[PDB]
Amino acid sequence: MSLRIGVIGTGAIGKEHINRITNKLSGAEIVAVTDVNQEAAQKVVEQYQLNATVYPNDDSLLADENVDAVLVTSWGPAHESSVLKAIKAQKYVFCEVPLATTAEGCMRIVEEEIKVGKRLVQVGFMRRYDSGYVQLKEALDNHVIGEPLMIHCAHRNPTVGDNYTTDMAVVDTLVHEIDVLHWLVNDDYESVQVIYPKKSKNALPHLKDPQIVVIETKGGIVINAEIYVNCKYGYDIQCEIVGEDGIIKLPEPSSISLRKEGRFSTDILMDWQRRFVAAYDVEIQDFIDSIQKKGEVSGPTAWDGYIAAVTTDACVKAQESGQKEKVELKEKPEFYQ
Amino acid sequence: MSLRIGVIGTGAIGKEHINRITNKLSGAEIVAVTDVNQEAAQKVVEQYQLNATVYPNDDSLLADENVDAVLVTSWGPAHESSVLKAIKAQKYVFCEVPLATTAEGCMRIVEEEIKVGKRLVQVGFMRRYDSGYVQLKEALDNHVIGEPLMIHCAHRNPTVGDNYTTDMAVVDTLVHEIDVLHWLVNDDYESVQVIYPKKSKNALPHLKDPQIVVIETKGGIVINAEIYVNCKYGYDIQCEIVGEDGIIKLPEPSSISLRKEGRFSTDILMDWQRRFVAAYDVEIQDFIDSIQKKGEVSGPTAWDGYIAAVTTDACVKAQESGQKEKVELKEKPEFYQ
Amino acid sequence: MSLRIGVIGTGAIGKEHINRITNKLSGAEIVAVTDVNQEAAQKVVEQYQLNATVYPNDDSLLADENVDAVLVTSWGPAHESSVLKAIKAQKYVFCEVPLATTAEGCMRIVEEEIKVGKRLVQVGFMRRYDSGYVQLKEALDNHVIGEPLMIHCAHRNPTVGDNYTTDMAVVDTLVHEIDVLHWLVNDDYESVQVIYPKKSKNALPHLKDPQIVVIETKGGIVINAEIYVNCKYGYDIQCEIVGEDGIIKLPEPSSISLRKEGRFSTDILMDWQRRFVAAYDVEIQDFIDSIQKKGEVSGPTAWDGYIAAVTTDACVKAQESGQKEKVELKEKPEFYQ
Amino acid sequence: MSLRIGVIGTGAIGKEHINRITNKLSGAEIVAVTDVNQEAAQKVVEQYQLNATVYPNDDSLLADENVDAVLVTSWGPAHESSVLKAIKAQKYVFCEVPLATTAEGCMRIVEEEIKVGKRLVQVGFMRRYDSGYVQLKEALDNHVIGEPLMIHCAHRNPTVGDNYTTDMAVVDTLVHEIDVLHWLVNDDYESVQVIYPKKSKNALPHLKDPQIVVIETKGGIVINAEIYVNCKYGYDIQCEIVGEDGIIKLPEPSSISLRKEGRFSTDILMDWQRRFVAAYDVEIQDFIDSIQKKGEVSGPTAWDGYIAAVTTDACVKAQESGQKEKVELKEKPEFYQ
Ligand SMILES: NC(=O)c1ccc[n+]([C@@H]2O[C@H](COP(=O)([O-])OP(=O)(O)OC[C@H]3O[C@@H](n4cnc5c(N)ncnc54)[C@H](O)[C@@H]3O)[C@@H](O)[C@H]2O)c1
Ligand SMILES: NC(=O)c1ccc[n+]([C@@H]2O[C@H](COP(=O)([O-])OP(=O)(O)OC[C@H]3O[C@@H](n4cnc5c(N)ncnc54)[C@H](O)[C@@H]3O)[C@@H](O)[C@H]2O)c1
Ligand SMILES: NC(=O)c1ccc[n+]([C@@H]2O[C@H](COP(=O)([O-])OP(=O)(O)OC[C@H]3O[C@@H](n4cnc5c(N)ncnc54)[C@H](O)[C@@H]3O)[C@@H](O)[C@H]2O)c1
Ligand SMILES: NC(=O)c1ccc[n+]([C@@H]2O[C@H](COP(=O)([O-])OP(=O)(O)OC[C@H]3O[C@@H](n4cnc5c(N)ncnc54)[C@H](O)[C@@H]3O)[C@@H](O)[C@H]2O)c1
Ligand SMILES: O[C@H]1[C@H](O)[C@@H](O)[C@H](O)[C@@H](O)[C@H]1O
Ligand SMILES: O[C@H]1[C@H](O)[C@@H](O)[C@H](O)[C@@H](O)[C@H]1O
Ligand SMILES: O[C@H]1[C@H](O)[C@@H](O)[C@H](O)[C@@H](O)[C@H]1O
Ligand SMILES: O[C@H]1[C@H](O)[C@@H](O)[C@H](O)[C@@H](O)[C@H]1O
Repeated sequence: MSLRIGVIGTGAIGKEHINRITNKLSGAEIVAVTDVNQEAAQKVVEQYQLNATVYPNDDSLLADENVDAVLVTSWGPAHESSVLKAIKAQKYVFCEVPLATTAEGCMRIVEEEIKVGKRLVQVGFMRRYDSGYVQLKEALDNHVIGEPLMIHCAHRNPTVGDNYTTDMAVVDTLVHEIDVLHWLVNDDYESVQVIYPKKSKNALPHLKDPQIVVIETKGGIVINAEIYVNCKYGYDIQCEIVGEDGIIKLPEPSSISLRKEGRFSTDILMDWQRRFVAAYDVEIQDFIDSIQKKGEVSGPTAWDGYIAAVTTDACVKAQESGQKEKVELKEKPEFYQ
Repeated sequence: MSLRIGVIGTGAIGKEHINRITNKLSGAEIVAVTDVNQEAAQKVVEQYQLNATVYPNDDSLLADENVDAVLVTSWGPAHESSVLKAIKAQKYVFCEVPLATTAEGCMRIVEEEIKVGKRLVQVGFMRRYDSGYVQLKEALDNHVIGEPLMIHCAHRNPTVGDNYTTDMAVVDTLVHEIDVLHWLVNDDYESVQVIYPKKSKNALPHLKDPQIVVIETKGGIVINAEIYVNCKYGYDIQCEIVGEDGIIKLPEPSSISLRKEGRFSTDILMDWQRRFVAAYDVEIQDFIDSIQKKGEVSGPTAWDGYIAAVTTDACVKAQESGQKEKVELKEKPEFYQ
Repeated sequence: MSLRIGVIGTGAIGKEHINRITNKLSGAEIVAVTDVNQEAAQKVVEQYQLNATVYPNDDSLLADENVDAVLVTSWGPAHESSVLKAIKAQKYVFCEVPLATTAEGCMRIVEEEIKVGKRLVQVGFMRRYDSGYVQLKEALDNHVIGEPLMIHCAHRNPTVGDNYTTDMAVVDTLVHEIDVLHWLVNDDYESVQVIYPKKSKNALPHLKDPQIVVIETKGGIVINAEIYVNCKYGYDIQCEIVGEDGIIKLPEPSSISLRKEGRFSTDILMDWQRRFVAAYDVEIQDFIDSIQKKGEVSGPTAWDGYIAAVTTDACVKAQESGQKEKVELKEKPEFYQ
Repeated sequence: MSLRIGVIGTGAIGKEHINRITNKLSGAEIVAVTDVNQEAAQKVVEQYQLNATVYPNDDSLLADENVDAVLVTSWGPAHESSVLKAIKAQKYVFCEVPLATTAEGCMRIVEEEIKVGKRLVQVGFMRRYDSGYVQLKEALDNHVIGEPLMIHCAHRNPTVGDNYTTDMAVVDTLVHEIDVLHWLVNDDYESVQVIYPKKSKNALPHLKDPQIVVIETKGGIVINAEIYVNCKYGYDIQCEIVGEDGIIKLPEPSSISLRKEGRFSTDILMDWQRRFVAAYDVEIQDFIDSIQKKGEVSGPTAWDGYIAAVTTDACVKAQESGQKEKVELKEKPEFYQ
């Protein structure tokens, strides 16, 4: 008896989730899609031979009682709207980042879920299902390196478009680190501070690139985090955690080594999409399985999406100030531990 | 409209395929299982909450017209029997290695499939779906290193049981290399030759371990291949292909690096099962998808299973002779290219 | 016709230079040693079978006209005294770090050398002769990665003594990075800023360990630099330079890899002395050779020692202030380019 | 009081030893050189500003009582002549490989040294002084991986000249492995067997390239050894030793890693000379030091040179026969352990 899923937002990553659920995972199907370009969410239904109803809007989709779960995977701001609706409609919502564009918007969503008595919100912070990050998590839980003291990490991308702006670096990009990092160390962030190095020749004039970002936590962990999205050479994610008695570090994507013309190479990816393909799969599948065999969602909480929003805000605030901004977090509700 | 699958042989790897098809892949279900220990193939139906009929034997299972595909995943010799039946019953057969224990048994199976006009036989040589081996394949197809000249490889295992015998090394074990190697280089084997090094202290008395194995091909490619199944340190697969202008080499399983107490370590697996978990998944899924969207199977042919059998035989013949045995292969039928 | 060398300061590193010059390098000998513990200098002359005169003090040694070059390898704050003397005595001075303990003390030494018309001062910043750092230098000079934008680096040590204090971290330790880094990028430092993470359990109570240190340059290069001297696992130097179009990174000390008990290890050094043994050798030898075939010294200038002093000061100033200190450098004298 | 050294054979490697002893090592000088092109030896004495006598022949040089040690660095088949002379002249001989071109020629040289009562012969098998091979040696001596069972290794070179012939592969080239390998495992060779793979496009027509070479020892260790001297990509030495409980493997030459245009490279050498530069240095220096402080030579014995000769012969015998040749070794003289 499979899980009936409605996708709100048949975009490019909305299309990747539809294709994975259709042709790759187990125990779910797409029965309902709405888009704001109604013709596109009608191109998608034909393209993946779906048996789905095309709604003009989220409301008429959440209306349908066929659907017990929605993928929210449209624009960055048109999320908070759709999520809040689906919480009251008593459906299961998987929400792609961001949870909502504003810190309070996340808070309004937390409050709703608290009422509704059980977890229906999973935030699409896929890094927690990547095997690399799980091994890291594993070791830290086992105290392998003892108490964590520093973290060094990088999020690098070959080039970006004309539509890519100085804040997107802390909003669209550094956001995943922001999630995965505190997940790992089990601490709350206590201050951000941006620092701009020399501007890159590959960066457009309207964009500040690269940029370091330093983050203290309550415990005393210090994290410097490089974001450079015009690095030209590849898409590359790096994370090294120094602890009291040792160091653990994230792996490279598996590659065949080559020996040719003087050099001993491995391979570096160019397409951000390709880097996490398998964590997407594991992540959705866990949404499904966690529902059919538990009656609630499992992954990153709606609260975790709030911490992202607060800290993303702290960042963009230090981006234009050059100062050491703060991260104030409202008390963690009992509903969450 | 899903694919209805009958598993003949609810063993330990029969159980892994059932669990993957049930809870991990898309577009198939298990409706029919038979085992020779009828109570075990009744423990399995309860354990994975299946909706399946428990048959006393293959015949009564192939009888059922619910099932259009069988997993043959029981004993090593009780394969040739079940496969040949399912070819005449006009079902789709996925067969775990070996195809059949004897070289002619593979030949009897080829002849049957040739009649039946289309490919219904996929042999479970999973290495072709491991991302490592695909990258290797990719590079060779692109002539990256030019013409292949030598191959060095190893199949190593921590320890083995009392039931593990000197021939199983070339039959159960070196068999995958034997498949994947000629797949890659696109050549037929022309001679084997075993060579025994000093016996290991970890090997039991009744077993010869390690052993090198040298294989020429028609083209002139030379392959030495180490098999050491009491290596004690881990399960480890290595393959390096030297060519005219360069060298390509298989990767290590992804690992987090650690720095602690003098050493800079990564991690090595202990459980042969864990090494290929993802190629199993991709492999089954491709059986399914290749059927529902093509009306035939895709992967390794029944012919490829024959080449395994001939060459496995050539080996065990050189195992007890100490001589340079030959590999004679009947002409490749037009039905196959 | 060999080079006649006087060692002022027959300490433990004074002794290593004496042993290398005696039994390892070419074209020089020790003919004169003074120490402040006069008995230790006589026991040294006997230990390495030298043909040398034991002076009571630097002055009587610089007096001797046998000697045309001195190694100053005495207790730290003793350097400025001895160097200034040897500049007026018109000898060649090789000075171990620091050049002098105070920024102006370096300035007094610069002014003296400017008068004396030729370079007689080489500062013992050996990192410039390590093959790793030379390869880095090479690449940057060839614009391989284009314009440098960031640098990440680490200086880690297993444990330290009771005599090791919170400033020694920026004075004895981070000092080599401070030299080698601006050498590489060809830029002057423009600001330091210390940041203290959680204190380590391996650090004594009187010591702040670890600590990050952030350094901007004039050009815009940003450098974070970790110093952790109770890291427990080994002695380890790391330096990664990110540029506009690529990344270059320093190597590990050569090691044999091992496969044993689950892990795939290389080796990490424990003794800070062992890490640079071969740069010391190359460095002294270049002092010698550069003299006998040029009539002046070659390596790091007395000026470069001044930049270390200014910047070392900037650091210890930001160490106790928690603020973003500045690095003001007097104009580079024409005598130096 | 330095060591007075006569070089017989002022060739290209004769010249490298002269330059190292003159300008790089400690406690020795060149006072006497002879060459068969007498004009080349006079031009050498001028080039390196030596204080040396130019003899017309070895005899008149060994005549001189100034010299107490000779480097024999002359054309290959010229060695046996000069060495035997210098043994009777009672001088110290450092002999570059080969010791002598024929197996009995080595035997004649062993017999002479046995009479003369002390070791004056050091064979120039430098691999024993390379830090890699020393680490390997170290581990094996400590039983890290337990009992050695197999060895895989490779000697690869970019391209060779027109003067490079199918036997030089086992004579000039595989000879160093032949020495270093039995040194390491502490065993005598018991059989060789050549095997030719597909001929390379980079190899000239008159040369068979690559070639495998399989060597059993008495103990049961099996060694396959690849020689490919037109591999085109670099000069590359690889050696992996598999043992009962683990695997140890030789390192790569230290390199800076680069990230650029899709790839994560290190560097591979092109010039065979550059690979061992530091083992040459350590090797000569140990000749010197071992003499001045022991009154005999230390390194590889004249016996070890004989084992190379026997085994080199065994190989070239299996090179043209395609058969499994044998290695018969006369009893090891008590003079040698
Ligand atoms: N977690 C990750 O690593 C990751 C990766 C990529 C994208 N994303 C996120 O996914 C979301 C979409 O990403 P994209 O790059 O595919 O964007 P996209 O432009 O392809 O998708 C937006 C689509 O949604 C539609 N739309 C907007 N508002 C809607 C609404 N209220 N109801 C129905 N349809 C609506 C638009 O017509 C458009 O087709 C973004 O929030 C982005 O941040 C996350
Ligand atoms: N491709 C691979 O890497 C790989 C890995 C593991 C196992 N295998 C293969 O899978 C097969 C089974 O492996 P296993 O280790 O799980 O063995 P197993 O002992 O667990 O499975 C055998 C089972 O089949 C049953 N059986 C025997 N003949 C039967 C028949 N004719 N009809 C129905 N049931 C029958 C037995 O009762 C038993 O339960 C073997 O051929 C083995 O070589 C392949
Ligand atoms: N650059 C490097 O790689 C490096 C490495 C290690 C040490 N050092 C530095 O080198 C210097 C010496 O180090 P060390 O470990 O040998 O010190 P040490 O304490 O072991 O020895 C110093 C010796 O010099 C003598 N001495 C002090 N002042 C003197 C003077 N004015 N005249 C004559 N003798 C005097 C002392 O009696 C003592 O015997 C220090 O500044 C140290 O920090 C540099
Ligand atoms: N072990 C190693 O790492 C290593 C490395 C390179 C070369 N080698 C070997 O060293 C030897 C010399 O190599 P090379 O490259 O210098 O050779 P080369 O051809 O460049 O020079 C040989 C020189 O010695 C002279 N000579 C020959 N016979 C003589 C004799 N009887 N008396 C005096 N002079 C004589 C020649 O005139 C010539 O000038 C060869 O056997 C070579 O294979 C060993
Ligand atoms: O949202 C994505 C992604 O998270 C990366 O930060 C960046 O490489 C992409 O260009 C961006 O659009
Ligand atoms: O069939 C398996 C496998 O293919 C391996 O060769 C070996 O490690 C196992 O023990 C064997 O039983
Ligand atoms: O450069 C070194 C290094 O920092 C060591 O950690 C310290 O013990 C030494 O005193 C110093 O000279
Ligand atoms: O040891 C070397 C090596 O094998 C080179 O490939 C060869 O050119 C030299 O002649 C030989 O001495």
